[PDB]
Amino acid sequence: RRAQKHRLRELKIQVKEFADKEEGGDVKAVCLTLFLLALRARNEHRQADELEAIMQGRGSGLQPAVCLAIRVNTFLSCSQYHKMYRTVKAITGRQIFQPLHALRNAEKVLLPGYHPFEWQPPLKNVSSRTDVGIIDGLSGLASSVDEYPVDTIAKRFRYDSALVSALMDMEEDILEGMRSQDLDDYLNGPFTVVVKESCDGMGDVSEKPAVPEKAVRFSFTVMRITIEHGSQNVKVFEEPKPNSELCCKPLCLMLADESDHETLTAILSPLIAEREAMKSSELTLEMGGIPRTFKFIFRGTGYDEKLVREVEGLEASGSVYICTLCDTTRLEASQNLVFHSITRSHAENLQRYEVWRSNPYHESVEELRDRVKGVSAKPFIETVPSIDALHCDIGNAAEFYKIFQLEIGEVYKHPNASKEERKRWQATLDKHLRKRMNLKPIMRMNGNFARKLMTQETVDAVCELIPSEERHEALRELMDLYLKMKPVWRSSCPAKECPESLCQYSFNSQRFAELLSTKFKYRYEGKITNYFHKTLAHVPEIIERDGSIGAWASEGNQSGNKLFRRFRKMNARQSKCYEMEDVLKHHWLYTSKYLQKFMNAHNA
Amino acid sequence: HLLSLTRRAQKHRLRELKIQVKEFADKEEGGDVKAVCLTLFLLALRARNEHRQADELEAIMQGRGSGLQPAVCLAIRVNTFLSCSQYHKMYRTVKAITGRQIFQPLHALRNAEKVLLPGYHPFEWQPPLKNVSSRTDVGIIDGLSGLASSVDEYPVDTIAKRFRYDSALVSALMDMEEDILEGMRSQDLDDYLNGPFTVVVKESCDGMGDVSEKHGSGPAVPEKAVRFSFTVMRITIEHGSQNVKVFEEPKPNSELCCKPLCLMLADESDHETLTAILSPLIAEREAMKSSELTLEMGGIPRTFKFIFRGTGYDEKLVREVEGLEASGSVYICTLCDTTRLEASQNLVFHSITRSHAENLQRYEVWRSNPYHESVEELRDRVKGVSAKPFIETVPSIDALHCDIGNAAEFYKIFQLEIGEVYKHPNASKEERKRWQATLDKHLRKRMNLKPIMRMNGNFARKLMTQETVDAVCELIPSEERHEALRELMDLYLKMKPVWRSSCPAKECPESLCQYSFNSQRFAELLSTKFKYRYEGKITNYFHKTLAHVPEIIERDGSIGAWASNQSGNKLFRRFRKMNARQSKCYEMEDVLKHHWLYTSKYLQKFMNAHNA
Ligand SMILES: [Ca+2]
Ligand SMILES: [Ca+2]
Ligand SMILES: [Ca+2]
Ligand SMILES: [Zn+2]
Ligand SMILES: [Zn+2]
Repeated sequence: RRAQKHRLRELKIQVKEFADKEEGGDVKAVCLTLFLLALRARNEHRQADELEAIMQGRGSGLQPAVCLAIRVNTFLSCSQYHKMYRTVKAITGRQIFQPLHALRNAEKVLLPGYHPFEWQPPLKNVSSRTDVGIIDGLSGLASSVDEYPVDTIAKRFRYDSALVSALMDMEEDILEGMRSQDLDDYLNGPFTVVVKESCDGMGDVSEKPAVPEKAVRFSFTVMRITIEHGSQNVKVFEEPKPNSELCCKPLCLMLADESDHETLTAILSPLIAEREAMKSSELTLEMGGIPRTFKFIFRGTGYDEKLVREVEGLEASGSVYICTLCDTTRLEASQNLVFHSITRSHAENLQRYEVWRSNPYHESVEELRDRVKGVSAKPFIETVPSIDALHCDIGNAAEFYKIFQLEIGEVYKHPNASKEERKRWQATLDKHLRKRMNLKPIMRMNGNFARKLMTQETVDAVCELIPSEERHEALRELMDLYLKMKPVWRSSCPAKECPESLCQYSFNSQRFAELLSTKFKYRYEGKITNYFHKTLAHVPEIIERDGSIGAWASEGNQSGNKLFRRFRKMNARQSKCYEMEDVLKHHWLYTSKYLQKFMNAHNA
Repeated sequence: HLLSLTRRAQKHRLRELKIQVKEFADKEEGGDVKAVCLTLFLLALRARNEHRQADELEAIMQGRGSGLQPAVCLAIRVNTFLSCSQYHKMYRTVKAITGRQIFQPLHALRNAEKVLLPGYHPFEWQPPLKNVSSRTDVGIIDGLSGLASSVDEYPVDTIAKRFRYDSALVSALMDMEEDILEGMRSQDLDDYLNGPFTVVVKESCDGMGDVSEKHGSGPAVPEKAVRFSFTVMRITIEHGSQNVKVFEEPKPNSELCCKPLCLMLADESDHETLTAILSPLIAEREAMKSSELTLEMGGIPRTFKFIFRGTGYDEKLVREVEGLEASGSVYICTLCDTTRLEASQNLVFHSITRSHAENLQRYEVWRSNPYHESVEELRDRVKGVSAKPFIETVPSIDALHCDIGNAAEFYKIFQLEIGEVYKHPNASKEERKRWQATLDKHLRKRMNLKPIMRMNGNFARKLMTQETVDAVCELIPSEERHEALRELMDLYLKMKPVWRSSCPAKECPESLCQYSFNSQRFAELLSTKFKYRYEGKITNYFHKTLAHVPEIIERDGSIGAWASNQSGNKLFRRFRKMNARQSKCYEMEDVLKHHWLYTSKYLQKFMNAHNA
């Protein structure tokens, strides 16, 4: 101590006077900087980084929101976190992870049912309380033996108290958006939220077999928050990647089929009641001090073709009537390929069901169905007509994979070989393509199978299998017209990212239509599949209507399905009446934005 | 301030002070700039009397601060079933938020893993260990031991991975280093001492039931797997004259201390592939019975000898691996030559007269047929040996089968005496169902217990109480029956705690003696007052309980310490599903590496150091 100072005291007084004579007498700063530069020089920056942290005076422990970010974004249990916490605290003495109770006390801020809020005018048929979280999803549907039997389980939040917490976990993101867009921070204009709604059945959830059980989630997302300052509208907040895995928030879930129509209406009726309530109101709610006012715009878009065909009240997908957007039969599509419009709203379908029920013109079913254009049920969900982006691409992939298997067998020379040539054609196709591209033969086509197979190189491989020569022209021209056509709907913002193909798309599409109708009319002379109608005829109207096609798709809901199985398999109380509380709660906590701001700390 | 400046800027500022301190460092100390910078900066902080930063920086430069030495975070990763990438998520998040590298990165964690697996330490064998390779660093080798998968050969579709026996034995000896040093400190020997230590090692192989991960669709297939494992049970040493116990393993039939040696996805009853994969391990175990290990734990060379005991085989598998008849044999006990008739007759006096050498001799007698007898006189010439024995086993019992056999005799004794069948010897089966139904309703009405068909542990324990026989005894008249059943129940509760002791030399030495007395009294009363229970049927459990208990107690020293339900299958599924690769050839490598690394004593020390 004193003696070891006395060993090197000559340097001590030397460096001391050196620090007084030039650096003034700030001995501590120049000596610590000397130790930093002398310890970094031997490449041991770990000690220097922690020593800079201990001189800066930063705490060793963690805030409970960081601990909750760790416990949710890593899928630990609530019993293994206790293991990690107790032995970290025991080994390094000072605690770094918080205990479980201060974690759950910091959980209740981020769920629905914590904040005060009020509507103006108050909502009809909706309760006025502010502090309800997870309710039973059956909505008091009575289960006595005298009535209709039910056995499903469902949980949900309210709709308004979900939107309140979903707005106040992104308070920082709209405040920084107002700062970066040259607006005054103390503003309380009528903000408009744009909410994209999505619902998709995700069956085969069960774990054991011979009894498959299914499930249905109903979810939403925020997509654009916009204030009207002065005389213009500005995008205060915009979504980075809309159809992402972790930016759609769960709102209701149930264990039922997508086709059990009575149960599905019994659960999704109160949510549509609340949604139709909050379309003529203003939510006043504090956003950093002063209260602000929100007004919502709902677009229900993230439905696949079967769900959008069922709840909007149409005939099923194998109909004579194909388009959910227009009213033309499939025998009318193959003649006029691209000149259609969009004329299937929701209220039009509701009055057409009223026409079907009343039968006011006194005519039989064969012309009444033609008069109402195949509407034969009461539609009960307000949805906008659109096309998807995922299932469209997978459908086009399987369709010209089938045309590859057709063109191997040379049907243009002689038709109608029986169903024994075709299995050989399939075998030679996937054997050849596995030989060249190493693509394993898969029954259920995915999107990655599309991303590999939709390639000019594989076209050249099947060209090396198909005998003739002009078929290479009639196949390669088709494939590069399709590859030119794809990124106008695959893109998330094709108004600015690919504004070349988007302007050349009409010419590029009608040329494709002509090449399908001339050199391929041995398949498309009568029938045509649904997705070649949507991709060809409508998308230069959906672009000018909305913008993207890829942003308004169910890829988030389709990507979230593993989180159901994982959360249920590792984090649940195993009682089937609490078991859907916990899956919903964890899937709420996962896709918060206040927690993903911590797991991107290293990016900052 | 000078604090907030860039390191290039700070370099340009104090370049001359750096020149002066480095020139003093090589004009006085000879260029040890870090130590003199430590002294000057530490004293420049210490002069302001802020000792807290001095203690914290001392703990840093020692390394005892908030550091988490990589074995600790390896223990965290492997004992809470984290993956690899999710650990990387946790590490980069806590490092970016806190600023200091508190969790260690991946590659340092892998380098701290390689020390604990086999294939790190050098060693040698003082006799050079015939038919065993002499290299020191083989890890996981293919468990089939170079079999023939050729199509012209025998068909084989199993997957096996294993370590070598001597390599895994070296690693399991080197993993318990500090525990053996603290062992000889606690008995007050030197902390440096050459050998030889005698290492008593338990041997065990048993099945694992199912492992199928078939999500749903349809029941894909069974897929039964089985492992081969061992346990460093105790370690002794002598100092000239007297042995002394430097290590004793406290929880013997645990799950944390059963180190895996071989894993195969083969059925237990498939005999050929089982003995195919087990034969190299038996070759190495017969190799190391006559050698010496040189091992360099405390900086000095020490010598190790070994003793192997195979007590960890279940009773269905000791009758297969030693060559007895499988299940329906008249020869029931796996220690003596007693037929089922004499085991029904001579209840108490028996002695253990089976081994491995005379079993091999009896198999050769069955093969050679040296007396030209018929098949039946051959069968009672060799006392049940039909197959060729190939694993030296030392079989034993465990307490659950003992008191389950006692309860399954006592339940039928109660049903028989409750209806006075000793005077009415010819009953019909529905009358036995009637007696059973009266006993079931009366026991649920008096003791409030739901009876059941299959007999398990807690039901067999709580049925054998004094209040149970004194509650059922009022349903039978003729109080001679009451006092006789009272005497028999008192005899049973006297005979209970000897195999409920785990060390009966220290628990109950009074009841350890006169076990022959109470056992002969049990036989004399069960054949004297109950001279109607002889239906020619006696289980093997009741025989081993009544006859072969004191020979086992003098043999090993315990009863339920050298034996063995569902504890491994959950661990196998947890390691195969969460943290493993695919491809069926790396999959077994990863599950064997994790099942080795989970069961160390080093990592368990760091894990349950919270309640020290
Ligand atoms: Ca679907
Ligand atoms: Ca789906
Ligand atoms: Ca077993
Ligand atoms: Zn249309
Ligand atoms: Zn016996």
